[PDB]
Amino acid sequence: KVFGRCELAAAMKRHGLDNYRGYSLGNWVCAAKFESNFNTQATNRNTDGSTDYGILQINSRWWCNDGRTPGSRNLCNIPCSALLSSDITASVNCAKKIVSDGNGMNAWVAWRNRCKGTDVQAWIRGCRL
Repeated sequence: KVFGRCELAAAMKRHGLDNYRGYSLGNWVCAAKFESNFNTQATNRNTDGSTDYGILQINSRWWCNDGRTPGSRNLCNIPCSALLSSDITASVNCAKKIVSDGNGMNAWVAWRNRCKGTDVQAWIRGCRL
């Protein structure tokens, strides 16, 4: 499913992401925009053989099991395919563990390079939250 900007903002808010670990809602919407262009079905293969999955492009080397990333940990305890669902619950629950890991949202390259330090509030402007 390809989410609308405000539609995703509302879903993320409902799942407890607004201000989780100190990151305002605008940060999560910005990260999703640049990681997957709001598409739950996005996948991207990395040079190391791992693959990024879903709305928040969660990596198979540490977070989920895709059966083809040799020697990977499955820290969120879920198959990577679960992250491509139209229901963002699994992606949200796993993202919460990722962001608590120590590097915060810097774990997401697109957030660090395109969202960090920008006016993230613009991503939720106009939405009925």
